[PDB]
Amino acid sequence: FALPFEEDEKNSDVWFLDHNYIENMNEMCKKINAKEKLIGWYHSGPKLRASDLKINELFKKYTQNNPLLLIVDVKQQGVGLPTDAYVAIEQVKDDGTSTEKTFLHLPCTIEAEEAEEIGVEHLLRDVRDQAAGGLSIRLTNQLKSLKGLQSKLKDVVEYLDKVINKELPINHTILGKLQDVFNLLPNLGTPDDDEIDVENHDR
Amino acid sequence: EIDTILSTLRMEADPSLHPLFEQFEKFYEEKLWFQLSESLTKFFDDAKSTPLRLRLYDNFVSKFYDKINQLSVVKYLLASLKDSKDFDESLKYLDDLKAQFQELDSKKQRNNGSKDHGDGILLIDSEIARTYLLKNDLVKARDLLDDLEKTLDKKDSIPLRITNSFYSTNSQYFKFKNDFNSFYYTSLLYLSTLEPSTSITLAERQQLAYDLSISALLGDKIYNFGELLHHPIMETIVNDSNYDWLFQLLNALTVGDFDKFDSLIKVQISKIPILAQHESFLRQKICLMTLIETVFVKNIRMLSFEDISKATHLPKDNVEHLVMRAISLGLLKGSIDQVNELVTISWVQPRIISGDQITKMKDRLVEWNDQVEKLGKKMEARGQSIWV
Amino acid sequence: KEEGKIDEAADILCELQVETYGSMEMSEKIQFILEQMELSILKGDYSQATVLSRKILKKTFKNPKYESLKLEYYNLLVKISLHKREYLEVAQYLQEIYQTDAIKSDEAKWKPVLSHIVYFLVLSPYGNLQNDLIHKIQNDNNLKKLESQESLVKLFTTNELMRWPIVQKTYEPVLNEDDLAFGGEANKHHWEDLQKRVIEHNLRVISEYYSRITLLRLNELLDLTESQTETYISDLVNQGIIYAKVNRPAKIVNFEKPKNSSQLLNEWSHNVDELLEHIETIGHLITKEEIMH
Repeated sequence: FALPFEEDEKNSDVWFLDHNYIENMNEMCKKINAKEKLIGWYHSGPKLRASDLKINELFKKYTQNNPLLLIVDVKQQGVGLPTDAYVAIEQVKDDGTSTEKTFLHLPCTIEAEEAEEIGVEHLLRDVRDQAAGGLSIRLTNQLKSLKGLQSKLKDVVEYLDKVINKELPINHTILGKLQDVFNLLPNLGTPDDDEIDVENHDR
Repeated sequence: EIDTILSTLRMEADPSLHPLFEQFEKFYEEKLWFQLSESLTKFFDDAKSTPLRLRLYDNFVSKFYDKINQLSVVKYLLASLKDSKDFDESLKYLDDLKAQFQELDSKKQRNNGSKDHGDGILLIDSEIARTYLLKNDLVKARDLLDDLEKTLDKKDSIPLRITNSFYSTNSQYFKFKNDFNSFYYTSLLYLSTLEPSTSITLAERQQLAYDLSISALLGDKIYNFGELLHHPIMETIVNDSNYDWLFQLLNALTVGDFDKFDSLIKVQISKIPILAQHESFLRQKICLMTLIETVFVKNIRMLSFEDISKATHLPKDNVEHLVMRAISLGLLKGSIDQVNELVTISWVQPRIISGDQITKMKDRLVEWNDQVEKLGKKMEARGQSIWV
Repeated sequence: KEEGKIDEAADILCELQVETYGSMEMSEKIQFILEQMELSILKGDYSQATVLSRKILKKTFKNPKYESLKLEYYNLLVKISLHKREYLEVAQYLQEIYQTDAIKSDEAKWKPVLSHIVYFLVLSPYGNLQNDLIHKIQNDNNLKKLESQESLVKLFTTNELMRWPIVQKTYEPVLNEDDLAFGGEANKHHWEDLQKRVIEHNLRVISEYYSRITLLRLNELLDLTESQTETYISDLVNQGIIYAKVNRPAKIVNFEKPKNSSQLLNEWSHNVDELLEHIETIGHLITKEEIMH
C-alpha cells in the first residue's frame, strides 16, 4: 500500500515520512488476513543510490526481519524484470570501514495463486516466452541469453575504463573478485576439449 | 563540599597544576556541564600520571552518577587505572564500580528517557582482564574473553571506544603465548577502530607497530607485506633507527632476494633473542615467498625443479617439501610429479591489484564482448522463421 | 573367589543376576551387572561381558542418582574394547566421562581423562568419524591449557607428512610414560600399532599432493624397504581409503584418479556456471560505487 513520500535532496538528511499512517494501516490489514506483516518498503527507482541507507534505518525500527528494499525501476528497462531486491546485511569487513552495512542482491522471481495467475493470463494476449517449455520457446530464449551477456560485459568494461582514465579509486576487493573470473576459465587444446567432441557424437 | 576537596587537590600538587583544578570549579558554578566534561578530558589526556588523578574522579562520579552519559564518566576511571603501578588496588576499584553499575541502571533508565547501560560494564570487565595479564594470569583473562566476545555479538553493533578496549585485552594475552598468527589479526583491527582521542599515547602506538612487524616476519600465511607499509602506522616511522633494519626485512621479502635478507638476519638474531626462538619459521618463510612470486607475475602454469632450486637456493631434495607446505598453506594448488619433476600450478592467490593490472583485465573483456556479439548476429539469421 | 573355585563362582553369579531384574531399585541392578561383568574379565570371555553391558540402558542413566556407578560402567567398557583394540570405540566411552558433570567440575580430576582420549583417538584408523572427532579435540580450550597433548593433536590434524623415527623419540618421554593407552606392559603393545598409522598417514598426504612419484623416493619418505612399502600400499587399497597403482619395474606410482568422459563433463559444467554467477555478483557492487562516487 502506498505512503506519501517527499524527497529533498539538498540535504539527504531532510526527509518526509508519515509515521502515524503506517501504524494505523498495519492494524487494519491484520483483521482481513493475519499473514501480512511489515517486511519492508519499496523505493520507486529509477536507480539505486547511496542515500537509500538513511531511509532503511527508519524501517529496521518496525521490523523483525531486515527490511527488503525493493527498487522498482518505473520506466522499465530490460528484457527481464526491472525489480531489484536488496536486504541489508551486517557484517564486520575492512574496505576502509570497521563494521559494514551494505545491501546484498537477492533474486527476483514470481509465484502466484490460482486466481492471480489466471488473472494475469486473462490480461495477456501472449503465450509467454520466459517459460522454457517447448522447442520454439527455448530457441527464443537462447538468443535472449546471448544478448543479456554482451550488454552486462560493456558495463563491466566501462566501469574499469573510469578508474584508470576518469580516476575513481583502486578498489582491491572488487577487482579481486574480477580476477577469479579469468582464473576459472576453460582451456581448450587439452583432453578436456576432446571429451566434448566424443559427447557431441553420442547426442 | 566540592570546596574542601578542591583545596586538598591543589596542596599536594604543584603550582603548575593549580589552574587545572580551578577550571572544573568554574563550570560547576555556571552549571555548564558540556564544558565540565570536556575539561576533564584535557586532564586525562596528558596528566594521568599525576598522583591526584584517581581522587579527582571520585567527586565527579558521585555527582554525575545518573545525570550525564555513562560512556563519558567511566572513561576517566580506566585511564586512571592504567597509570597505577599497583594492580591489586586496580582490581578492587573495578569490582566496586562493577557492583555500582548493576544497581545504577534501575534509576538511570527513567532519567535518560530509555537507554542502555551495559556500556560501562563491558569496559569494566576488560580492565579486570588487563590487570590480570600485567600480573601474569593467563587463565583468569581467558574465561573473561569468552564471556565478553558473546555480548559484543548479542548487540547489532559495539562502539569503537568499547571495541578498542576488548581488542586491547586480546593483544596482551597473545604475545605472551607467542602465537604470531593470532597477534597479527588483533593489531590490523586495532588500527581500523582506533580511538580519535589523543588520549591513547603515540608511545603505545609505536610499540604496537614494532610487534606487528615481528608477527609478519614469523607469520604463516601473511603475504600482505606491501599493504603493511601503506598504512600510516609504518609509513611514517621508516626513518627511525631501530625500525630501519626491521622494515628492510619486509622489503627484502618483497623483492625475493636472499643476500639482503642474509646480511640483515645474522646481526639481529644475535642482538634480539625473539628472532632466535622462532628461527625455524624465519628461514622457511623466504623460500615460500620466492616460490609464490615467480609463479604470480608469469602467466605460464609450470616450472621444473631445476628453475626452482636456483631461485630459492635449495637442492631438489628440499624443493619437494617446499611445494608441499605451499599447497597446504593455501597459497597455491596444483599437483606434483617426480617422474617429470614438474609442479603444475592451477590456482594463484589474489593479492594487491596495481593500476597496471586493471588495464590488463579489461583488454580480455573487450575480446570476449566482440565474440559474443558476432555469434548472436549469426544466430538471428539462422532460425528466422521459428521463434515464438 | 579367593579359592580356586573362582570359575564355578562366576558361572553361578552371571546366571543368577542375568535372570533377576524385577521389582528392585535401579541403583541396585546397575551394581549387580558391574559385579557380573568384573568376573567375566577374569573368565577371559570379553564377549560375555559385552552382552551384559547392553542389558543396562542409556535412557535411565543420565541422572545424579546413578552418578558414581556411571563412571565405573564406562571404565569397564574401555577394558573390554581394549582387548579387542577398537580404539575409536574406547575414545567414544572416555569422552562421555569427560562430559559427565562430576569430572568436568573438579579441575584436577579432568586432567587424566582428556589426555587418554587424545592418545586413543590418534591410534584409530583414518575413517569419516576419525576426521570429525579429531577436529573436535583440536578446537577445545582445555587442549590449549595443555601443551603435551596439543603437539600430538596438531600433528595429525595438519595435512603434512612426518617420519616415524622422529615422532617416536620426541613423545616417548612425555605421552608414552602415562597410563591408559600407553604406559604398562600390555599397553606398550599399542605403541607398536602407532607405527602403522604414521606410515599410512604419510601415504594419505602423498596421494593428495603427489600424482606421480617414484617407487624409489617413496621408499625413503616412509623409511621402509621395497618389500614393506608395497605391502602397506596394498593393504590401504583393500580398505578403500586410497587409490594406488605400483609398477613393479619401479616406474611410477599413480595417485591420480582413473577418469571417464562423464566425470570430466561434470567438472567443466561447474566452471562455466560459476563464471556467470561471478559476473553478476561483481556487477552489484559496480552499481553501488558508480552512483555513490
